[PDB]
Amino acid sequence: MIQEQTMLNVADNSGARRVMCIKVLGGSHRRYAGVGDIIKITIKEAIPRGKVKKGDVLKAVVVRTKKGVRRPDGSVIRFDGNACVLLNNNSEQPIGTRIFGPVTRELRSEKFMKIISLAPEV
Amino acid sequence: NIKSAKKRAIQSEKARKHNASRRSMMRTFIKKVYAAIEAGDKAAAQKAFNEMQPIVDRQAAKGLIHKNKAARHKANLTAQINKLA
Amino acid sequence: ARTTPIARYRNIGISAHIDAGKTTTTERILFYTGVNHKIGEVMDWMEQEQERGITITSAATTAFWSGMAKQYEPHRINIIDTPGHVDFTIEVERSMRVLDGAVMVYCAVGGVQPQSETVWRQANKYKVPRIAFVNKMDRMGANFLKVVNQIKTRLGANPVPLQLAIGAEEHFTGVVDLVKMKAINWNDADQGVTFEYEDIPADMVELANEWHQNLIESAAEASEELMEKYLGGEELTEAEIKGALRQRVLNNEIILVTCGSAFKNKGVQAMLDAVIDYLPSPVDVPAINGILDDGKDTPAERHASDDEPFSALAFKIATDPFVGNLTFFRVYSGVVNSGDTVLNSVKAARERFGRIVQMHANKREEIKEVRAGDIAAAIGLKDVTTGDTLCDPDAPIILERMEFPEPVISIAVEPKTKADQEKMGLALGRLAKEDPSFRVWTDEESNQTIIAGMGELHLDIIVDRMKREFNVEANVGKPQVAYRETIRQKVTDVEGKHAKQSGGRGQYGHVVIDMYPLEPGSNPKGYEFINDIKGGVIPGEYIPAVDKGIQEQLKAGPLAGYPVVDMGIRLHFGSYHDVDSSELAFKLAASIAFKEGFKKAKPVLLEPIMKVEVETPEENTGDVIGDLSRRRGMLKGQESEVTGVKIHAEVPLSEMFGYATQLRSLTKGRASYTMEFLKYDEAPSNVAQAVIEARGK
Amino acid sequence: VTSYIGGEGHNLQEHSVILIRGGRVKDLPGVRYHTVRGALDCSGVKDRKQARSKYGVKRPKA
RNA sequence: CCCGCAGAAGAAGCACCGGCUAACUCCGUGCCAGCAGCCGCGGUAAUACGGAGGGUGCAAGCGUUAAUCGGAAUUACUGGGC
RNA sequence: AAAUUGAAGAGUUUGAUCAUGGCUCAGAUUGAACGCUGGCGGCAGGCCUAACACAUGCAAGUCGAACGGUAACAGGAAGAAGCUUGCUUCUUUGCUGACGAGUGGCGGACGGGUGAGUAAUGUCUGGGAAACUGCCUGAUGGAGGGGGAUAACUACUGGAAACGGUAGCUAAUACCGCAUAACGUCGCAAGACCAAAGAGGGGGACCUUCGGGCCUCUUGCCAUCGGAUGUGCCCAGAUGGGAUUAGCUAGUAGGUGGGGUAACGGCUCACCUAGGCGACGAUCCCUAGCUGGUCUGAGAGGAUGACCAGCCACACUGGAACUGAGACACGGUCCAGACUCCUACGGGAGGCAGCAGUGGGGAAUAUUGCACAAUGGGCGCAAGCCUGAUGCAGCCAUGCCGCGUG
Ligand SMILES: Nc1nc2c(ncn2[C@@H]2O[C@H](COP(=O)(O)OP(=O)(O)O)[C@@H](O)[C@H]2O)c(=O)[nH]1
Ligand SMILES: [Mg+2]
Ligand SMILES: [Mg+2]
Ligand SMILES: [Mg+2]
Ligand SMILES: [Mg+2]
Ligand SMILES: [Mg+2]
Ligand SMILES: [Mg+2]
Ligand SMILES: [Mg+2]
Repeated sequence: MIQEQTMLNVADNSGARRVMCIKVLGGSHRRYAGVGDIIKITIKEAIPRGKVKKGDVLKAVVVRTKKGVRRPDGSVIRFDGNACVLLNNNSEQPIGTRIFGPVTRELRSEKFMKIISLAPEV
Repeated sequence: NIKSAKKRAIQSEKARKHNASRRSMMRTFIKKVYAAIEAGDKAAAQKAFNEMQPIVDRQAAKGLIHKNKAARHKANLTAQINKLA
Repeated sequence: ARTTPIARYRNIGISAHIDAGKTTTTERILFYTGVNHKIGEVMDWMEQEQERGITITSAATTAFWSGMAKQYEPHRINIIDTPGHVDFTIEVERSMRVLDGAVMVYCAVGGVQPQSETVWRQANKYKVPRIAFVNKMDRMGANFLKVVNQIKTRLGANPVPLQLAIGAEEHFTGVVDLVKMKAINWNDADQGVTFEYEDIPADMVELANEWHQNLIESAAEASEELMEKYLGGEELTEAEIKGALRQRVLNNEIILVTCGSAFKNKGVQAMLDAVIDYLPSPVDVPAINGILDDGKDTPAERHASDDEPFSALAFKIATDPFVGNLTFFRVYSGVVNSGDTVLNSVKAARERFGRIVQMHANKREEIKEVRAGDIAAAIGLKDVTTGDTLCDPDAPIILERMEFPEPVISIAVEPKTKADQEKMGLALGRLAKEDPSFRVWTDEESNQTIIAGMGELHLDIIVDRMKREFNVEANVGKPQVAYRETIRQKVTDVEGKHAKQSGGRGQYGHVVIDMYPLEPGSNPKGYEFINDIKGGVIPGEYIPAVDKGIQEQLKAGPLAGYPVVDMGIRLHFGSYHDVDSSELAFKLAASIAFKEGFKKAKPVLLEPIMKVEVETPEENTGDVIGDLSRRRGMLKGQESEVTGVKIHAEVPLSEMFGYATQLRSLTKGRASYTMEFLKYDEAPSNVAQAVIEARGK
Repeated sequence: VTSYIGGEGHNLQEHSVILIRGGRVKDLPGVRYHTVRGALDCSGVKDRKQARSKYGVKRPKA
């Protein structure tokens, strides 16, 4: 459950280190963002020579939440903290080329095949 | 993982296991001697020293440890035992 | 060596309208299997790297096709697929001379279309022996015979239908051949790769009988003895039919048309067989004409067989994703062998020939040997531009082709970051070498660069190639039109005195200049300074000071800030002060009198007026006429030559900065425009007053 | 830095890549470099016959 | 490497010419266009700019640009001064 | 004998002079670049920048004379069939020649590349004690002697690949014992302890349980003591700039004892002392590989450290170790990090500062060449194999030199 003002972390090597959700895309009055959801982020921190600079606004997809995912068998897969994967603003196409930490089967999509292939688990 | 002389890796791992076993045995016997010394009897320390002295010599002679290492082990141990009683 | 007997090579390319299945067929053509079984050399086939050592799909593929159930030995068929957009038509220009034959693909429902006639003209310029494929028989509303007749009446060709269609849409399962007299229905159900003949199908037997008879008449008119033999009541054998049809197909007689569906994979398997049967070999196509640097015509016919010294033809430089050169080279005669030396005979430059690469079965094979008719590519540093010859030091220097299309759409361009003008300079430098149908400019009104390309899309797929290839972003814009200004019909008799004497060494200058306009372009220099000073009123050693201080203002111009041409000047009367008059006194006094007499001589602002000729199909005459009038342009005669209408109109240049894309919309892509600056005139537009202080106030 | 453009007539502009060498001008206080003509978009002067390697002019073969 | 060579035949250019520095006239320009290593030249006879002739130097190189030492006894230990 | 013989000035401050004083020039040199030209040959040199990222190919293998074996060309056989009467075109055979893969051995730590790091754990000069060294070599002897495994393989099996599982004796110069032992280890002495391995060539009998055995030769192995080589360590002097860096240090500086190394050592640990370095410049900061030497100079010096040779350092970045005589290891391992590439998404793979080469950076620096024929190196008894060392070729007036264009 990611919402506006949520200080996420970054799961890829796009260069950002701490971001913030500034809008949850999809439908009016939408409140929360699930793991699969694409949101809009402002970069609150980055590395000196990273591919992105601090203060940039672009999209992102979530990959880990403390709230966690739920499975059709009822099982819940929670994580230790929130994390996302930055995406280029027009075509999603994650900026980074690496990915840290696990992801979920809820991300095995036609779009995040890249993310799901670069991910060290699930 | 590049050149077929990568069999030196598996060969060296096997030799590492073997040398580790022999080293652990040798130092276990040396620790036998030293604990017997800290306990404070000459006969027990001397027993353990006579039991390790072939071990250290056979290890030096086999290429595991060096002649001088076994030498100074025996030397410091005999000195400790002689002062110990 | 040249084990695949060179006299068997077929060099050909498939050309058609956009989304016509040229790429679908290229892919289908390539189902050659031969994996787990070299099919070649009756040894060493290309099979070693059929093991996929390097995986890639590249242009100009080579292939071995034995035959569709009737087979005759490995042939390396060499294929250059062709694109379909007029935007990028140079890839079809260069890849038509390089070609021996051409498979004119066609949409069985779309028929012949702007690009199909366009590539038809392209091939006619090189007289390429072309046979035609008719793709898309499954789509509803597709009929082979109608498209066949379209060729007969839209291109003025003689479309002999050496095949026939068995059904349409779902019905399509096979094709009635007129020589086998059988209709092979392929085993698409298990795999198209499997095939089967069928004896005399009843559905088309009446239609096939009449159409087959028509084919025999073409075989007959093919040879004079044959014609009389055809009048002997006797039919033709499996060799005189084809050998008669083939022997002139080499010489541009008639285009053979076969139907099929590369989606459902029928018709195609047979199409490959027809290419061997009728399309020319480097030994079947006539020998190439040649020439040296000075000898107006050293005949230089290079016999194709590689017994002449190495003599190739390079047709395309490539931005290889890794190598960075990959200039493809088509060897006509001679043999270069894994390291040799040849010169840029068109450029007068010299370098070696290192790493030939020929990609077959989509595996990028590396070759140390390329021979007669053998299409390949080269990795090197020295540039060889498209259509540039690669002959031996023997040097049949020039090959006749010295032709590239002139850009039809020109657009300005500048980067997003102000410090990538150098990077955008170097990127456009490279992307200008990669295709000759893409100019780059530097006009003198301003340093602004102009990327003049063929079509809207042609230069719209290059604004993003810099984004992709050279990671530089650019923002395009309409080119700035050169606006010069002048006085119009108002003579004025004005005074200008420059004097600042309030110290020891001041300046004094004075002039009375009667500014009157000249006829718009009646004298070469455009300007006119006549001096009517008398009495040595101005010293006279300062008369050229007056001229050099007036024609320096012609560059700037008072009204908006833009050049002044076509005005006369009469230095009626001045005055001087010997101590204070100076060169830079009658330079300034004349300037002042100019820009105070210009504020009252009725200055106007002029615009460039082109001379636009449009080659347009008759029906759309009124349309382009109306759009030329929509633009503030005036028409001057519209003679109608046959198969086009010639429409002249001196349209302003400002009203033409995207014309052709719009014109193509108006003409169904069947017209082009040629414009050339003629004169100047005026139309009320303070848009030039809008652009005064935005840049360089 | 600023640099001198020698010879009679040049075709240099705002965005022209060039090649710069050393050498003061002794006239312009602050111009401590030169522009090698005939190199990197600096065109050789109009048919200079004397001192032709300087100023970058290739030769008439006569 | 050594012999058959018919045949001068396939092979010369670059910088400079005011002083230092060695090599001078004319034309066209007229504090302009331009040169310049330092001093400097060009405002109507310019040995200094541009060109032609001539010469000088070097030559499969020539010239320019770096860059180090020398000259510099201008960091002076040999070998300086207030 | 000769080993050196070596030292120049000019323009410019001024109306002129002297002086002080800077600037410029005359010379030599270069890893050179650029402009214009361009014939040849010889010799040499050719990323000075991004120790930036690297596609592709090759740079470290070898030994059936250590071993189990046997994918082939064969042989030696069993030889079958067609039988041209065994031309044996055909079938079985590790029994040899040889060899795929596998255990084992030696090498892979040499050679090759860069100068990032390092202002001293580096280098040079000269010495010290507390040392160890594969192959090489000189001696002295030894070389009783048991079987407990495991690879290939067989079998099942996992996986796209790397690479595995799970039982079986295999076999060995692989491993561990029991022998036995000293001018060996340790103990002051008394004393105890420590190894090995066999293969090849043939011995007319000199045996035939059918290869005698063991005294036939060559190696191989073990042990100490030397030589030699290589390496480790220590000290003193010299090895840059900066005080617009003056105080720095807590294992720090010493002691004892325990441990540790091949070796002395705060190398380490614990206790004890409070010391130790610093204007002869500690610390801090910047820069830099060092040297023999190259350039210039009469010299003293100034600059420099490209090629060549010695030393050091590093190997995608940080750390660790393992095997080993020698590494804390370019082309090994493990981990972490940054990065990139495959995927049949479950998993993997890599490290050009080797040769060539690509992109890039740059004013600018070469072929993805030939060959192991010498020379050298590794393996081997040796033929032979490998050697991107090396020897040569290619490009480039980049330089020195010779010659040419009459
Ligand atoms: N319906 C139908 N479509 C076809 C047939 N052959 C090709 N196509 C389709 O037309 C499209 C053409 O794409 P492409 O081959 O890139 O066109 P090209 O670039 O001109 O060749 C492809 O998606 C094919 O699916 C056919 O017989 N029937
Ligand atoms: Mg002159
Ligand atoms: Mg003085
Ligand atoms: Mg072998
Ligand atoms: Mg004693
Ligand atoms: Mg020592
Ligand atoms: Mg690197
Ligand atoms: Mg490497």
